[PDB]
Amino acid sequence: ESAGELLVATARTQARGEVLEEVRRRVREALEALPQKPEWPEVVRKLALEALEALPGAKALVANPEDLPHLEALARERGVELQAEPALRLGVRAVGAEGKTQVENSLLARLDRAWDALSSKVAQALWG
Amino acid sequence: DLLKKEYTGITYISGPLLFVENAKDLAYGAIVDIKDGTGRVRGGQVIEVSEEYAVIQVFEETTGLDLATTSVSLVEDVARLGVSKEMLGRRFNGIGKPIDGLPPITPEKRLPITGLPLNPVARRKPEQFIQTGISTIDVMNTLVRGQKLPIFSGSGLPANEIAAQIARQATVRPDLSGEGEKEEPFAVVFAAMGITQRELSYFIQEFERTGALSRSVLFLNKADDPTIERILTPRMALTVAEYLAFEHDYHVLVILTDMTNYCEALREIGAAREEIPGRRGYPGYMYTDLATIYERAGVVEGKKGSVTQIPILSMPDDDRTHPIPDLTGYITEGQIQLSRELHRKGIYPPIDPLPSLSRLMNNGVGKGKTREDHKQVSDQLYSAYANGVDIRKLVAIIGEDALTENDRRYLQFADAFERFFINQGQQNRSIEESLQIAWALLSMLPQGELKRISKDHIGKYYGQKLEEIWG
Amino acid sequence: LLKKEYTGITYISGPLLFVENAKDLAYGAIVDIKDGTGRVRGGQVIEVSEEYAVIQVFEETTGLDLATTSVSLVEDVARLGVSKEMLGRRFNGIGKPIDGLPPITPEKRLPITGLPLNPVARRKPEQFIQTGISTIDVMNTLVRGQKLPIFSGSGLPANEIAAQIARQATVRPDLSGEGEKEEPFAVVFAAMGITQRELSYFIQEFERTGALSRSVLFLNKADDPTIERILTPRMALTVAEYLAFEHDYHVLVILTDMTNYCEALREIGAAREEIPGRRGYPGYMYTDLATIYERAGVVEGKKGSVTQIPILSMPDDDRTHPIPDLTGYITEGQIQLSRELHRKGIYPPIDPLPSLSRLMNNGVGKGKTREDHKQVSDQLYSAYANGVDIRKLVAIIGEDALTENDRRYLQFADAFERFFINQGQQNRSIEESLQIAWALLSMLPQGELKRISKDHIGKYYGQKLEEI
Amino acid sequence: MIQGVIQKIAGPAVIAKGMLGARMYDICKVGEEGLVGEIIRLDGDTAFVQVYEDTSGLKVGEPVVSTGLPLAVELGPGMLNGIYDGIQRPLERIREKTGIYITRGVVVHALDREKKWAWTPMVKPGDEVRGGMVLGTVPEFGFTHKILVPPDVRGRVKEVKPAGEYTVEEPVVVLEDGTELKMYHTWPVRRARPVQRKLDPNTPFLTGMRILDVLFPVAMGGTAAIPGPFGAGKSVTQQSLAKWSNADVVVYVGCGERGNEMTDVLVEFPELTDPKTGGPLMHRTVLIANTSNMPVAAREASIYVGVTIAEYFRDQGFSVALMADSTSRWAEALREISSRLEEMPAEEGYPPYLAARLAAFYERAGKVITLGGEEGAVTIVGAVSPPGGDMSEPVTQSTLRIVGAFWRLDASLAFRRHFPAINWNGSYSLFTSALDPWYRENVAEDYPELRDAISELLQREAGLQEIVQLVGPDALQDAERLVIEVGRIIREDFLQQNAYHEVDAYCSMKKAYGIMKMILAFYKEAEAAIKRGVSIDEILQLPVLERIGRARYVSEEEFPAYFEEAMKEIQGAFKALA
Amino acid sequence: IPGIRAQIRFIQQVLEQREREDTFRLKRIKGKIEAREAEEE
Amino acid sequence: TEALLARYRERAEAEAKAVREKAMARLDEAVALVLKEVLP
Ligand SMILES: Nc1ncnc2c1ncn2[C@@H]1O[C@H](COP(=O)(O)OP(=O)(O)OP(=O)(O)O)[C@@H](O)[C@H]1O
Ligand SMILES: [Mg+2]
Repeated sequence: ESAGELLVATARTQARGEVLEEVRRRVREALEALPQKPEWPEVVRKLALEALEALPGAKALVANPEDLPHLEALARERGVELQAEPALRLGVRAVGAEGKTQVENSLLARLDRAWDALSSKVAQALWG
Repeated sequence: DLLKKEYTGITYISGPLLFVENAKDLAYGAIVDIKDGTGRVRGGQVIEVSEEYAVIQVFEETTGLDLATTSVSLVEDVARLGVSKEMLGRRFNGIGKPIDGLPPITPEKRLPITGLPLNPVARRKPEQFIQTGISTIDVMNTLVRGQKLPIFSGSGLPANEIAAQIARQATVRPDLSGEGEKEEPFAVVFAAMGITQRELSYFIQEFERTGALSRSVLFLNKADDPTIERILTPRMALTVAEYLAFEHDYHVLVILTDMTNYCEALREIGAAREEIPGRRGYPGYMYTDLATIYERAGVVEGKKGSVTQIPILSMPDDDRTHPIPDLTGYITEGQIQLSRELHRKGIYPPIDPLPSLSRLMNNGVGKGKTREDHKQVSDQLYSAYANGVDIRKLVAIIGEDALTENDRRYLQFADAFERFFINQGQQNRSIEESLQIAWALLSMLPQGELKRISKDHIGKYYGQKLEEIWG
Repeated sequence: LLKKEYTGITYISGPLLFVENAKDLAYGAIVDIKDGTGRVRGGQVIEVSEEYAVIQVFEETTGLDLATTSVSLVEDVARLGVSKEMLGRRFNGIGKPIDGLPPITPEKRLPITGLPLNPVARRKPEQFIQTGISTIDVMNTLVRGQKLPIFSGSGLPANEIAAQIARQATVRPDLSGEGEKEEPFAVVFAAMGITQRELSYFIQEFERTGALSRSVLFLNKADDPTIERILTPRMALTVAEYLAFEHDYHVLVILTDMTNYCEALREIGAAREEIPGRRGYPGYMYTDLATIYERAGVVEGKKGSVTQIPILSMPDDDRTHPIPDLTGYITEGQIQLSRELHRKGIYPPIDPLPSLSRLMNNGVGKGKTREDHKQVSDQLYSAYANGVDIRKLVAIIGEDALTENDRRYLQFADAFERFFINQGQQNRSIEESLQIAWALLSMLPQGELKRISKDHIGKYYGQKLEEI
Repeated sequence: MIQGVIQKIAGPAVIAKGMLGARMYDICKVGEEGLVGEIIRLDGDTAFVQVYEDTSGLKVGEPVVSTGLPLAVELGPGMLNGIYDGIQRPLERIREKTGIYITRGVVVHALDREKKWAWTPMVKPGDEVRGGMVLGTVPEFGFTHKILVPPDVRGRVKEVKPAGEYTVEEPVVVLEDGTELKMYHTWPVRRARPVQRKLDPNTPFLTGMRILDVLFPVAMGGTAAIPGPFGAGKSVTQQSLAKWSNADVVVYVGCGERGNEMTDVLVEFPELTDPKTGGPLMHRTVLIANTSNMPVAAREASIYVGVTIAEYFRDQGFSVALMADSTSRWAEALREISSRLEEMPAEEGYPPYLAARLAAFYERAGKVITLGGEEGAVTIVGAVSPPGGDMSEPVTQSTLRIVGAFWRLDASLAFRRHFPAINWNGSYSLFTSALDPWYRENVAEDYPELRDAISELLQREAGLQEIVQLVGPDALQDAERLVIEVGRIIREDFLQQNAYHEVDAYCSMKKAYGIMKMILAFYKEAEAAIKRGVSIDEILQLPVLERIGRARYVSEEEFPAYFEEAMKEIQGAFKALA
Repeated sequence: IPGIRAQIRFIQQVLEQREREDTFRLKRIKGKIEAREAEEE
Repeated sequence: TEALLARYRERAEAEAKAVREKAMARLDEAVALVLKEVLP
């Protein structure tokens, strides 16, 4: 007798999950398109500064080879070496003085770290 | 908050413990991800922090972890669980991740799993009588709403069936109490710590039969599951239960299937940490740790919800002196202790009433709550059953031929008690039926021996024979 | 032939000393410790590391010092020299002669720990050893390749039974059916913790009957170093294996007072500071005892055998003590002595009821003893157990209440105790023991012998106890 | 690969330096002769290695190479009719390579490489293949052995070999991505093999022993523990289970036990018949032997290897019985290795994770739907050897929390040579209520009721025994004497079973039902007669009791006629008494 | 009387075992602190 | 009978379609809002 209620509840839950997943996929596709926009240098600069101030005494800052040109001056003023790392994309990475600690600011990390907190906001905006 | 700091530099991996040196920014108690070379992510909690290194207890097996490609990253400083009213009808695993295939839930609050103490000033006195339908519990070991009443089981005793039956049959009696007549049901939170597939299959099948899986949250840590994940399961369950009860006015019934397994996990961690043990190797802080779980039940002034706990634990060798039952009984508000002797005789539920107890019983029985004769009837039943057991011991050494008439009446009472009050099978007995049976049984004794029952009650209820009920 | 000495001793406490630059000292290597006085005492490497190597010293560390002591390597693995000339000799448990005769020349140097026997190489024990004792030979037959212990007590005659079995043990090839030629039979006798009195007794018992000529005796005293006791069983079993599986011998090995062995094992372990087991005994006691007892057996493609008769004394007569308990888990049965039979003046005081031989079924019958053996043994067991049950039933209703069958069974139990068990120093043959058994059974009616085929009852029933 | 050098040797524990990068629970080869061991601790540049072989004669500085791979078994055709050691090394090959003694360091493949296998394809090119499917079949010993996809492998088929004779190494199928699927694959022994879903045990595991099969049943995917002191009959019980049970395959695991038992199995089973397929018994048996005097740490490997092979045959759709000869020896191995680690011990020196390991091992039992969709089960019977017979000990109590049946062996019964010597007062089974429908549809509609009646009679006799001994057999009443004698009959006519007798060693369910019905009919008639005034002695002197005595010795084919005759005779003899 | 004697012996054995385990633990921890002082002070 | 199950399936699918359309209504607005929120 409760089978119908269970089926309806499962359908509603999976539908809401599908809408949320669509939102997340769209935000992913948008974030990966950020570099092409003319404001990308500002984003790179701010992320690099956040990483540097979040890793006191950092030895070196690692960024995409195509992105270090936007970081040529910032590294010199802060006195930290730069390195070319093709694997990292749309993000910056920092390596500590000890060499055993590092900080990553890749936009995917930010997305998948703040998604849990922003899920309530997405839910209340979609189905408020 | 929005950035990922990764700690390479692990110096030690042995058993459940991991040491990471330069992690001076990890908070005490924080939750971390351990990423190995192959990319598998495993969890863990910080249980010691210093400028030298941080001790991390891992929540999974350490196979494949190396000191070169393994890294530790932070998830959060305080272990919190996302909590939504839409958790009802969902099945989660020990660490609270879905295992039913449905999408992860959207939280309304993220509450710490440890929780906080309930202020004694805020607490309300539990006074609502819950009818379980089992005479030994209802009449002699009454359960109220807002109580911690565990079941003390054995290796092969049917405690799981008793828990399933209590969940199936539980209800308040608004008619007998005088308060508003409402038929709101219980919301059942079910925490399985190291449960076998047989027991879990039984529980799931029973709940599906009763249609209670819609109003139940399940946190399942099986026997093949990691052992150190059991530290978090009861705390996640109680976080959910407290949320529902004291923010959405639910009456929550929480079942913690095997607390022995939990205590074993605690011992594993403590032994790894060189903690000074108490008795039988269990950590010295086991009492406090168990109180952090059991004391998360009750009722609060100015709110309509409640939390009720029915923990189930297996006494290792049917030993009540073992640390786990001992500390639990020192913490909880009574216990229902099963008996293997009654089990062998075929009595179900095999509940021995002499070692059982319900502290809060007097708050939920009497005039205006169940019935005026309740308390004195229970006291008299205990007296008569104790006399019967003593007379059995006397016969074991002297033989039936020497027994006086009153002694034989008490023996017959004990046997009839075991066969008609304790033994009920799967049957929902209203408190009135249970009192009627108790009275029919006490009628086997002369009027004057009922020293614990007031004269007026004796006049109003004594005399009916047991044949009037059956046959 | 050159030797390397180590002078880097940095620590000495208890039976351990540490050596600094002993990187080439193997784990399990035997060493020689030479002190300033020139005395040389031995030791063993129990742990080795880059920082130092730990050596356990066989004797007391009195007179050792960190300035003059030197350590040298004797051999990588403890070996022993074994020759066929060992027959007729005595040794001390290290292999050194103690009989005043020149030392033997070895034909091989065998490691004493021994390698495990592959299960695929073993063959099933299927032949019996005539011990000369009726209880063992009928009720609890010993099978070639078995390891059947005797469980004794504080004052019971374990030494006497060991000596008697060694003196009387034979192989009886005639009964094999094929009439095979006589096969060689030796007796290796391991004694541990034996006092001077018992050692004198055993020397006398082996010299009196000339059995010493076919025996190798490894005798360890109670004042000897503790580790010597540990090696005694391994030296004995090495000799036994050599004889059996390179000279087609049938060696019977008697190990006496394994309780003393376990006491020595506990002493050494506690010295090594290991986590204790049930009653202080090392947690590995079971494995150590298995490494001894699992060396008995018979191999496929060899004509020889190794049979073990460990002898134990149960503390407080407690069968649940770790020593008898772990021995029972390893061995293939048990012969148990009873104090009741001893207070009754019965020798040997073997109680058939709690005794058992697990391999007996496969070493009795046609071509091995004779066809009545198993049925007679089972029927004797039934009759004696029934008699004992009736005897304890007499503590209620009294003799006057017993029926005719009860009277017959009580009488059989008493006569069984008086004749089948009580045999003094007789060397009863298997045929003689079976005749005594049949005569005792004939007291009970022909119809109550439910476990004996009618043919055997007809063939052998009826003989009275005329032979006394 | 990662190369190091020995730094410290102590017992079976070797510490290797310069092993940074080596992973936990990864095999390595220790010493010049390549002794196999597993890593169980990582500290700095060092790795703690537990060795599955003797360590005597090793020196510091010797090489230590890590293999990068965990402890695994080779799963493929060639395991049946075979005897293996703890780490799956064929003992026949070891013998014919190195003689009657076991020497450390032998490198041999578990599955023979020079044998040709008749192979029949069942996958066409271009068919999608997922973990657990059957690519083809091969005849092994009368079994249709199915060649499986490794559980964690998905892909599409490019090429399939044709029907013919191939060795194990032959790639019989190649996926579109280049992965080569052979006749065998490896699997870590500490990871349970995946399944689609678990099921509720609803079919009996027929053991052939009346007491176990009647009073304390076990379902086909269930778990049983059989503790007992030495000399009780654990080994004989398990051998009888391996000889007469209705499992398609049996995996016998001797951990820390006698070698004469493995020799007995090997000598005897090749000349015994399979209960169902009618072929030699060995062809359905896998033997894992790590005797008492073999390396201690190999006991753990033996347990895990046995359970993994059992899981494999379950994944081929068989019903598999796993017999663990001594889990106590596995606990002892854990205790020793923890002593070398210097871990803080729980009760009686066992490590505090013993219960978790036992639980993981026992939880691999169950009736399941296989990844290929077929039905399979693994039934684990576990022997326990408590010190001194004390059942309050950690291994027994930790086993009692996970097993569904508890077959308690008793020293008192075993000393009076009453076998199987199962204490029916302290034993229990939790599959009695689940298997009732099967009993009703396969033995008789009233089987559960008669079984309950016999249990009740046994309980009543147990009660009456106390008064009998305290007061005397004669002083009792008469019906009480009938209860006592009928309990005697039940014990010595139904519960006893001679594992060495040619006929009594096995007993069908119908035979047990027949004996039960005969006993109960006798009891009802005797009660009536006592009411009628017949004396006890007259009842006991009846000759029909003797016919009930020899019932268990009657052959199965002859037993229904014997049962009809005895049923008629009970009535006929007890009616004329008047 | 013999039964009570057996019970007494069993209980005494269990208590002695618990005492031995406690002594082993105390030795371990005392060695731990001593080694700490000796090595890292 | 199976008519009740068919009706339940029909209503469940109708509800799924309705919620999907309700999402379609403001999916892009929600995506923009969350994007603005994540950025500083
Ligand atoms: N069912 C049986 N029928 C006949 N004899 C039996 C039976 N069970 C046990 N026995 C007898 O008991 C002897 C010991 O039994 P078994 O080898 O099975 O012991 P166990 O309980 O496994 O003990 P251990 O731990 O010493 O190996 C067997 O050799 C046989 O003599
Ligand atoms: Mg055994």
